[PDB]
Amino acid sequence: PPNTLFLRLEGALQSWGSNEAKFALRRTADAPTKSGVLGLLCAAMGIGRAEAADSWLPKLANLRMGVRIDRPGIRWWDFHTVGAGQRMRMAELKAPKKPSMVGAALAETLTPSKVKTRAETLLSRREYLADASFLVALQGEPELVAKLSAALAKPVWAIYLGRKSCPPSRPVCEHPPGFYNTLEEALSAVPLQKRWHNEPLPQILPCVMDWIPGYDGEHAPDDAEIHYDLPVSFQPPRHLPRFVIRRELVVGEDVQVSRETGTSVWRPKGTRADYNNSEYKKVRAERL
Amino acid sequence: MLIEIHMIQNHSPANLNRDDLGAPKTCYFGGVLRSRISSQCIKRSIRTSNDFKALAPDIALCGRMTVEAALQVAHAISTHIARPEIDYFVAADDVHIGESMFASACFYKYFSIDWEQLVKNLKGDTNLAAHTVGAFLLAAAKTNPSGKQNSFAAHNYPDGILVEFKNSPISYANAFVRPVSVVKESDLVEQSIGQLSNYVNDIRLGVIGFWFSPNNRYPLGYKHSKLASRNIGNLNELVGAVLDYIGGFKW
Amino acid sequence: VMYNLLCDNWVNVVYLSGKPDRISLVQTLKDAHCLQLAYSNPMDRFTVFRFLLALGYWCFANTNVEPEPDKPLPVSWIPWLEENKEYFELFGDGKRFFQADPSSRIRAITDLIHEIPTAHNLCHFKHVTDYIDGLCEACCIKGLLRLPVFTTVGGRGIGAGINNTPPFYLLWHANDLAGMLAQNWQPWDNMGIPAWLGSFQKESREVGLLAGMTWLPRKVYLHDPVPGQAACCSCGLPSEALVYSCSIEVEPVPKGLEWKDPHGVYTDQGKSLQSKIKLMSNDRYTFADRDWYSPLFSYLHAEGNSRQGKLWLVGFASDKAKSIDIWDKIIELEGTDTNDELLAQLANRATALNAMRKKPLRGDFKKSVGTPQIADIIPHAENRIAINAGKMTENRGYSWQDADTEYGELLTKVAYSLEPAQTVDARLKRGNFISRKPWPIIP
Ligand SMILES: [Mg+2]
Repeated sequence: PPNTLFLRLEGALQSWGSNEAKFALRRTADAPTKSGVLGLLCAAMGIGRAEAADSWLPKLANLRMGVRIDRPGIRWWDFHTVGAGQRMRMAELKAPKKPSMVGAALAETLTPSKVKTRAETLLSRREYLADASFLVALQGEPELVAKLSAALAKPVWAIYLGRKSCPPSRPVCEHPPGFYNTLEEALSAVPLQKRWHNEPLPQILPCVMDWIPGYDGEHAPDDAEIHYDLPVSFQPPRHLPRFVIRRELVVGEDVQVSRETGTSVWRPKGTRADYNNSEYKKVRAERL
Repeated sequence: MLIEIHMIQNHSPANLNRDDLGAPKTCYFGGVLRSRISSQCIKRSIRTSNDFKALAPDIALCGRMTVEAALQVAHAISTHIARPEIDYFVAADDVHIGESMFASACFYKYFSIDWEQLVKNLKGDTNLAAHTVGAFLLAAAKTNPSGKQNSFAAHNYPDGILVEFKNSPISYANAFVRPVSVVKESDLVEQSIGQLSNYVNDIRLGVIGFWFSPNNRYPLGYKHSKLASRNIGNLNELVGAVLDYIGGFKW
Repeated sequence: VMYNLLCDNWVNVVYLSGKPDRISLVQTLKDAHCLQLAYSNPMDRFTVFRFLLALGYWCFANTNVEPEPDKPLPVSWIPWLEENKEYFELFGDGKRFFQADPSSRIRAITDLIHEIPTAHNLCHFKHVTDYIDGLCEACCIKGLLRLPVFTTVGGRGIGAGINNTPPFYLLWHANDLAGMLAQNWQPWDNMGIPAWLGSFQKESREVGLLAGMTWLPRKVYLHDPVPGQAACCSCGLPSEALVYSCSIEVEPVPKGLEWKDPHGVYTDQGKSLQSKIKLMSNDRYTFADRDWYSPLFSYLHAEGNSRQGKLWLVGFASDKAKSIDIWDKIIELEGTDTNDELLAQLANRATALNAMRKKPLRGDFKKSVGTPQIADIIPHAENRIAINAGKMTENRGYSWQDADTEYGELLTKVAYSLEPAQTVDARLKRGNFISRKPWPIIP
């Protein structure tokens, strides 16, 4: 039975936010995050934000994760404005007479007229990756893999690429599950697809993997980094650190290249019939 | 189920969305630069419009402050290479040369609607959801962003719409990896529609859909192919067909 | 009711085996070499390390044992902190940690945290409401540690902290807590009295290290926690009774007060050197990326000099009482000399990028924004260039001309959009356009 499942993340625009976004400047990571993938799987299966934290996120946390960067996108920035021609909500509230009551007790007395608004325009800048493709392999129990593949075949809710304005360009369940021993073999099994006949093709594909602890102990190596993308909750968000390593695969020996398998340019139809074709002479004789 | 809407629309020289420096918004695709119209402009262009004002609706479709909106709008992208242009202007006195930016492009737009979410947000009502879907289709067909419209009266209408009922969400941006090059025996919109046709001619070889063009001006498929289940020349008839397929409601 | 920083768990760490945990100060000093400090926000990762460094300085001053490299922390440090258990308390009627006497200026506990909106701030990216959601004890401790380093002006009648505008913060990085403590150990002859000790006094001129590192520009009380079953709005941990309100008063900084921060970066005139990031591109600014090249000429010539290691940079942009952004970076430095002119040119690159952007496509016009398409491609080129930051700083194999190559492909792509013609004039114009690059300007 298969033990790993594959996901393809491709689109015109996508974003995977990083921990360095606490203000109106929202940046993105170079590779898809574990939290984003787990949230996509939860949305596909149909678990809400308050239910995922109960015995659905711990189960998916045990899965091993690895991403292969087929083609990387270009970092692009978008200027975003909020609330022009309207009023924005403020967080200011009247101080209580005594500190005895706060929170739920004071929330029951909240009224629509108690809130305060101000006429302003919020400014922000947001980062996206343009023309990027990623392959994610998740390894673990076979029953969970089968359930995830079945859910991904028909999603309960709409699935996007980190932000709701980023719909996929290719099906997420393009590659069927298989059986492999290590993440490297699973990532090398799926081939690499071209889009048209003559285009630049990367000679070396980077890959970002989780770091297996190996035997008991085995302190992390000196090239291991800390990523704060282990999901614990979604409302309110809560993330934990994890160790991540980077490797590479050189195409032509471990990753193959697929053909075009299609037509790009449309072009009009065919005029200019032939006066030497036998069919033309036959139909001309018949018409005569 | 999910209802997906694909639109192809050509716009006259205008500036419908610009950045802090006053230039039209852009993006990178297919190894080239393309024009872009932001998603939060098309939204708030379809929304807050007088035409769209036709269990509180307009919140189930687009939420506000765990409403879980059922409408998804993507970023409008161009089918060719971006061609920004600069206009030089001066101001008279009737008693200093400035420059402005403008561009013209053909855009592909993608919308998605989740029927089950719309029904659940309406507390079981099913006729109201169908009415909302029809109203949204009519509003999206006949609305444009209110940018520099007083100086660029760009009020063009879409030249082609496709409605699909696929099992999984997917966009056809990959049909425009190669930018469209205009030839003498065709035009830009026709070539874009042909490129779209040669992306559903495939896929199926290696669901149903409704195609709409004004008075059958541009037919999907440059042949007698059955790539479209029905071809309709009227917007109201397209709305009626979609309404029927949703489960048999009358517009 | 009762909470002690030596017993209760408030320090978030990750063990080198790969297990996240929340431990106490005593256990943090016990292990100190099998774990790293784990914090999403660089601010906390900096203030917790500063607090640990101050505690180590105090323990060394009162014990006279230094931390040996590649070894556990000194044992005798632990009993001393056990003796002074009365000075580390968060509540109760008596001595309070980093707090003062109660007042009547009641404020919800959200101004201690910059990223969570409060008062007049707009609650769009973080849905919060005052006196409705609060913080846990660990977040209160983490927000009390931000006062000496990250306090800005309050508008009218309220001043900044000891360092005025919060400047860049540059230090050294290691893969374990003991290593980080051992690479920034430099003590002084005069230490002073720390704030967590008895009532701090401004007294006379001169400051020292312990007093300066723990300067408190505000008085806070931290009234009490109120029972409930809510969740913290900072970490998201599902917890029990939180605090909601406190009292804050302003302490002015007396004139004079000769102080030089061990980690801060200063300008030629003695003013603080701060990050220059903004959300918009005005006439005198072009948004590219993190400005990692700004606190380099000052650091590598005044304090820190050339030294093999990992330089950790923390930058926090601000404008009056408004927060903008925070970022961090790590640069691998070998410590191979320095060139004054090249380092000065590197320290002034935002002006070069602005000059490159402002050049119009043709002609010369007053008040012209200039080629906005270049600003769309500048951030990607800056991000690509920033990878070889260590080699660019020391000019080992990377140079300004080497980094100038990254713009070629993007400018070639832009030229097709700018000149979409199949004529000779368009091709010549594209050839002229391709050869644009920033020019180094030293003053
Ligand atoms: Mg907390």
